[PDB]
Amino acid sequence: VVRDEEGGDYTIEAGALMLADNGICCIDEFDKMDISDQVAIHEAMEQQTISIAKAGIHATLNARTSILAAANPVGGRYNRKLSLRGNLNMTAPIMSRFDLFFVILDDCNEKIDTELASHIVDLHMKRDEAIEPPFSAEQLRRYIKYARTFKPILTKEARSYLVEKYKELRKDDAQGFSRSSYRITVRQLESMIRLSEAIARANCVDEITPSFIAEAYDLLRQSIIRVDV
Amino acid sequence: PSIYGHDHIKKAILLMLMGGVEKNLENGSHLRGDINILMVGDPSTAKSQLLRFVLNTASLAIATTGRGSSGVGLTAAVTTDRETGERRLEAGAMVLADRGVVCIDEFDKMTDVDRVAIHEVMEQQTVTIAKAGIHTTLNARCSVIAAANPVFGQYDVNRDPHQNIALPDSLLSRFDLLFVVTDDINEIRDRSISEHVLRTHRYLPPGYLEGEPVRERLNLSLAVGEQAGAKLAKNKGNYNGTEIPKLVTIPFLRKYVQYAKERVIPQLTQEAINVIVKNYTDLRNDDNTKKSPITARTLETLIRLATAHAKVRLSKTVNKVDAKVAANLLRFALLGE
Amino acid sequence: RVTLQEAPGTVPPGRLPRHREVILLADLVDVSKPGEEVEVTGIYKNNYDGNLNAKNGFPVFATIIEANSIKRREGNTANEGEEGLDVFSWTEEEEREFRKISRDRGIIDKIISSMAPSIYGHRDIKTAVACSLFGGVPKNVNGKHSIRGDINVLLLGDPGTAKSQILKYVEKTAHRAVFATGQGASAVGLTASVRKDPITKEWTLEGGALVLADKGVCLIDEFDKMNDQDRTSIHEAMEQQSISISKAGIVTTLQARCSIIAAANPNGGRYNSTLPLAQNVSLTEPILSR
Amino acid sequence: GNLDVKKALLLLLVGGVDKRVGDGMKIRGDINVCLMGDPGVAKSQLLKAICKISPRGVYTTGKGSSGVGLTAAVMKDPVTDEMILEGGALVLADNGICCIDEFDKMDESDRTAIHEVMEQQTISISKAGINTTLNARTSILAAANPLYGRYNPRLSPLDNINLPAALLSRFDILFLMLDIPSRDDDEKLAEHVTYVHMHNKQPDLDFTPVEPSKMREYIAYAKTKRPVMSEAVNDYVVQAYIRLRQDSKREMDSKFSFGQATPRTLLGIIRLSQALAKLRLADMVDIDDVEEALRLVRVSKESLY
Amino acid sequence: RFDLVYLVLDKVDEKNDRELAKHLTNLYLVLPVEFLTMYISYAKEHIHPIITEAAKTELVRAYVGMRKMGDDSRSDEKRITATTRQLESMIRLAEAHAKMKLKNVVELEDVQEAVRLIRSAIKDYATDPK
Amino acid sequence: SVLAAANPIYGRYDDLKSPGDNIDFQTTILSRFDMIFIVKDDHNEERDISIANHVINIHTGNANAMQNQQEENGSEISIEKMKRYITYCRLKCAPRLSPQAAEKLSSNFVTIRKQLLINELESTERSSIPITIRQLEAIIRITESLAKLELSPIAQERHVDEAIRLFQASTMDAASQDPIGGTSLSEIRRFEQELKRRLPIGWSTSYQTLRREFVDTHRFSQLALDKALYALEKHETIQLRHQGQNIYRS
DNA sequence: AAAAAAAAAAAAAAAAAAA
DNA sequence: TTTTTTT
Ligand SMILES: Nc1ncnc2c1ncn2[C@@H]1O[C@H](COP(=O)(O)OP(=O)(O)OP(=O)(O)O)[C@@H](O)[C@H]1O
Ligand SMILES: Nc1ncnc2c1ncn2[C@@H]1O[C@H](COP(=O)(O)OP(=O)(O)OP(=O)(O)O)[C@@H](O)[C@H]1O
Ligand SMILES: Nc1ncnc2c1ncn2[C@@H]1O[C@H](COP(=O)(O)OP(=O)(O)OP(=O)(O)O)[C@@H](O)[C@H]1O
Ligand SMILES: [Mg+2]
Ligand SMILES: [Mg+2]
Repeated sequence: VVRDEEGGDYTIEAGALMLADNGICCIDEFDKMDISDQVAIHEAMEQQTISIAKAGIHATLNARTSILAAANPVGGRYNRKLSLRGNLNMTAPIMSRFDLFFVILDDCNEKIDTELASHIVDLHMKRDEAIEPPFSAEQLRRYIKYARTFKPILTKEARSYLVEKYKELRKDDAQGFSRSSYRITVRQLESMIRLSEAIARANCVDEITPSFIAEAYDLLRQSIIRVDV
Repeated sequence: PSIYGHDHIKKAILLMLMGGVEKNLENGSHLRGDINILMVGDPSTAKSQLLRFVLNTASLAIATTGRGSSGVGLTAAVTTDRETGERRLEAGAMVLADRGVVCIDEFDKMTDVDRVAIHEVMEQQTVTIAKAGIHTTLNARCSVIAAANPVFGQYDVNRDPHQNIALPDSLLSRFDLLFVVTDDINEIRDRSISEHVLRTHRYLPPGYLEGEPVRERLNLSLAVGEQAGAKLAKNKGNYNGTEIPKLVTIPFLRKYVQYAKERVIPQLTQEAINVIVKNYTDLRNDDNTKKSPITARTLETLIRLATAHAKVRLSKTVNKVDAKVAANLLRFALLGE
Repeated sequence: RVTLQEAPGTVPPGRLPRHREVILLADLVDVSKPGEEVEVTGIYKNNYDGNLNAKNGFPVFATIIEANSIKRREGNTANEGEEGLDVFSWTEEEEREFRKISRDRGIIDKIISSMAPSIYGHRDIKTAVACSLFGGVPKNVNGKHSIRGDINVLLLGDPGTAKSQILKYVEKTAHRAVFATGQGASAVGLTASVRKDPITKEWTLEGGALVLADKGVCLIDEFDKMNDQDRTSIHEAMEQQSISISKAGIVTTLQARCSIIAAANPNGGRYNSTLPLAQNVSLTEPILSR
Repeated sequence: GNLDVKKALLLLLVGGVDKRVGDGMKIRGDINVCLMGDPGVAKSQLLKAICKISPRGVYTTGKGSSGVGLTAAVMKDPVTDEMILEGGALVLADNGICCIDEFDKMDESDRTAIHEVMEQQTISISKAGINTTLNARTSILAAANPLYGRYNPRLSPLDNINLPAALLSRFDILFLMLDIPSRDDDEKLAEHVTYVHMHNKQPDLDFTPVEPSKMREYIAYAKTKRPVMSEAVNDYVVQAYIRLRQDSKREMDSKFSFGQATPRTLLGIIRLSQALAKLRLADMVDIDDVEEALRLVRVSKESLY
Repeated sequence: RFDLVYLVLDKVDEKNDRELAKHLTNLYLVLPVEFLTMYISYAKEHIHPIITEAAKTELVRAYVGMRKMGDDSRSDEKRITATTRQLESMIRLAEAHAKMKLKNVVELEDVQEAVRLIRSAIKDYATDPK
Repeated sequence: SVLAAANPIYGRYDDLKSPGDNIDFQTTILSRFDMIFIVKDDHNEERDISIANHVINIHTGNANAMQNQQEENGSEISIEKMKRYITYCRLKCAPRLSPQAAEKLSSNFVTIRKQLLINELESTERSSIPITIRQLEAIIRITESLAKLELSPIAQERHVDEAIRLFQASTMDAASQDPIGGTSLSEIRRFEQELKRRLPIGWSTSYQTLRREFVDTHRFSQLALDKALYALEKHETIQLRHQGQNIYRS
């Protein structure tokens, strides 16, 4: 809320997330965060909205956003011994807000770095505008705006395999340890549902095939295979 | 008379009400002339009451409270006169009390910003206002009496004196005399003060019965008012018999102060100089613990105290007895009996 | 006459609202209150002005809205269940059916099972919420004793327990619902505040969040993380049902009948069963006992 | 007392080497000396006397008004409110004498201004497109009090004045006034003060052949002469700076860390030697002036103990 | 994330102090004109140098070399001192070296100068250990 | 007049913690006040039964009748009549003291001052609740109010005793409420060992003999009396009977 | 037909700082 | 991490 001095009604100002509303958002350097903003957002992500009432004014705002953030391991480099909770200082509840995790490591291999340097240099020269992707950007946008117009539904076998996979996940990660391992909730099941819907949407199919459920479960599994490695 | 003990405080107040003369030199500018005294002590030891008594006794005085004042609103204000439509300076609180005395309560409970203004008026006794197209210097030669609480609930006698006070030394060194009051718990003193207080609460206004409360009264009969030496009606001042030593009533004391502040301007002599310099050299190199460090400005305080005591006995010259009494009072106020 | 802005949830992000003037004729007086979101059906009319043509140099005209119908839309954004100016009003046959279905056996069972039919389990919460949003009967003994007649409710536990969905349904349910969250509410925001009128040029009172909750419910999310200075200010609102302000020369006492429903998380993000409640939360006796 | 402080005041009133060098490189004749000492040493009174005896002196102290710096005196002054201003400027900073009391009292804005007035650098702060900078060329003389109100047995640079080390190194001469409780000095001080009090004038105890108007004439006379630099002092000052860097080879011994290594030390040495050559003598610079400047620096340094 | 960094450390020596004092005294006791500005502008906007295929081999060899210089046979798990920022920096510096002298394509001398410049500051970037 | 309702830190008074860090008010502010009441909560189930009875009765279904009887039997008066009475008494009367009351007040003040000193020299920290001359003025004003209540133009011993009783209640509840806050404890365990060995269960001994023995030893009188009275305060092995002469080991 | 506004006092929210 | 104080 912003006011000119002795100015009534404390007219609100839109925040970055509020501008990102009704569209895809991007966040960089996510580890550094405002504590008040942090406790606002982690309740905001589930509610997909934020409401702040101050100085005798109140309102409800819309924050329908998709969040994409990048962080950094504490201590410079990711320590392979520990896990995400040990390596990152970021609080426990927010980790369950995110649906997927990706960790990337750099190495001192002589075969990889030469290839990387060749790729980087080979862009300032030769094929400066002749990199080869299978599809052009316009084709990608055409396919995106054609696929976004599909809403998949679920079938009986999908539901059965879904509940079975959920039970397997919940029993598997609860067998590790108590009061130190807590990562599987119902939000994980909803995330897996959403991921299956998205995958089926990619192939432009109005139904769900259990193979999509298998792929989504594999993604969530490797997100927990990675926490151990 | 209703305050028990604190005799040296009463003497200090008496000397302050009729302080020394101002000094101005064609080359030496100006020298401050009056005395300032600060009180710090444990709660409920009759400091505010004595300050109220000083308010009532003195000729011109203004009452201020640390929390109820603003520094900018204390010295001057820029307000527009209604008839002329022009903005003119409005006199502040302590400017109204020029040549008088200003009493401050809850001094340490004041906002620090205002404090700097005090330092200015304690530096050269002049406040300057430069704002909204007005550049003017205002004279303010008043004296300040104030009382403040220690940082804790009660004074800690085992700690550094600077540790017990929230005010910076920059303005604390300005004050000539600093007093520390503590209510030592002794049953004999407890009984004595209990007798005194119980004697006080059994008082009845003359010509009035005890069954009904105090009522409001009418003004004097005349809107305007206005054999000698043989009656001594109020001259002796002893209104009632309670002790062999004499006492004087307030109006006679005020008349004495009025006469003294005008009819005598004493001058010091070399014997008091010798005594004062000897005492200053001794005190500077006594080299033991003391409440506050000493510096060159204490000699000014000795000079002005000797001048005030000469004014008290109505003599045009300062004799060594005043030097002795000033030295004794300073030793009491800084060393302790 | 009253000033009507744009809904902050409707304006495009990072833009500025457009004001209009609404004139309320007889029988519509005082129906609208400051700070609330409303929807008005009216007539659009135009009129001549002098200074408007002066400051622009073109024959511009002013426009005002003559109100003809007003419908409140605060909190209850679910606007598809039924039509009409007031959805909390009943016809006579609806009252008859109320009486008819208020007498069958096990009606309390049906009512408790009919709240949030999309959340599984949590029967105790589904009962406590109903008991909280019905409330008791305020008691006045001889005009010299006052007994509060509303029930507070506090929830607590591990994440993923659908507390926020229950709070949202409560907001959708009650006649007067106010939603707050975490750091997003200040102590002077919930309570009424002192403001200087920018036109009349003196102090005046501004309605706090709890005032809108009078005869209603106030819902707080993330109760534990709210700063304690923002938390201690609602003791009187919970217990005495009164708000008193002595600020800037104004000494007034308001009235607030509000039921507070709060949710939080224990220390460490999980509830340790083998410890008493004193070592699980940071609250103390004065706030817990209420 | 305080003879050497008055000697430094003399050397401040004449000014150092000035009027540039080859290739247009900037050099100033202004000298920056900071007075340091306990309260009740009458450094403020000496500063007032200097302000009285100088024509360009301006006196400032801790707070009391907001128009002292960063704003011209004509801000919103005309009845028509024409916004008359110059932008970044100080009070008569062109060839003025900035006398400051309570150098540890002012806020960050005045501190930024006094860092900007450094080494004859102009003031170019802009607010509304104004860029008419004031040619700041002034000598800085300021008095500050310790944050403890007294000298300390532990190390002085950590005690310091709560001032930046860069600003401290900018100053040409740092001098101390430490109250030493003793008999043979307090006796004389008390005797002089009481004799002043008795006569109500400046007593005949003083023995001064020269008078304030006479000083005001002779200072302008000496500044007018303006002797030029003599080359042969080059080797002597180079070896003096070599031994000063030898001192810097011992400044990690601590117990006082003002024996730092800075070219500004040599520059101030040259400026003070030029001022000593300027106050008297012919159009040359004497080696005795360099020796006197070094002795003055030594006296300034030895006050630490 | 700065491109380069430089450190100045003044330490007391007899010699260097002697030369500094002599230089300062002599100054106190071959340079072009705005020609510089117009030359800079002409290089900035007329000249668009590009790198050649030959310089790629030298660049990758230098990268591999400092990668090796950043590691040893022991299991100390040395920090990866050869970052991609280094490659970007050297590419930009080699382009800058061709920007002057009004050339149109870089030569080896450009890349050797760039790598020596980029490694000189690193050589004095170490802490008290090693 | 100032009336204030305040809560201590940590909610409940938490007697186990010292009074000094249970009250955040400074010494200056408390001195201005002169009646401070520590309202502790207690559980004995008989006061609880009575309070539950009173609350369920004061429920509006019942009390609306019963309170009416208090205006029919003349036991209690209406609020507005009390308002008129207090304003009339404030305007009309203003009592005065008597010399005997002055002497009694002086002696009582000396006694409480001595008790405060004896507590302070033991606890060796400053008392969190002070006693100063303002409290003497407080007792005087309480007596004045008591006399003013009955319109008597003078105050006598009848009001003085009640005033001193109220002041002693309001000072013993707060100031002298366990001034120790819970040689150290080594002599305590040595003391408890010997009496257990020497004195069996069922018999009794004189106080003078025990004091003599443990003053002859290293325990001395100051340590033994406090230890004896705390063993009494334990109230599980030793009982007092027949004035302070008999020490009965139950 | 128009005096209308710089100077104060008091009430907040945000950010940064110290424990 | 929390409360305090300043803008
Ligand atoms: N020596 C004394 N003679 C008479 N009354 C005394 C004496 N000492 C204390 N009192 C009484 O103690 C009370 C304290 O009142 P007062 O507030 O003026 O004291 P104080 O020491 O200035 O306190 P504070 O610092 O809280 O303002 C008064 O009622 C005063 O009569
Ligand atoms: N029976 C159920 N129990 C729990 N959650 C359920 C249930 N049925 C559905 N859910 C889903 O579980 C999720 C739980 O809600 P959400 O993740 O927003 O947080 P919460 O549990 O209310 O609280 P918190 O924000 O404190 O973690 C919702 O998305 C809800 O739709
Ligand atoms: N050497 C001295 N000769 C004469 N008087 C002196 C001397 N030293 C101090 N004084 C006296 O001390 C007073 C001036 O000291 P003062 O405290 O004002 O100066 P300061 O050291 O700048 O400190 P402050 O900031 O406290 O003013 C005068 O009363 C002056 O007579
Ligand atoms: Mg008092
Ligand atoms: Mg000074």
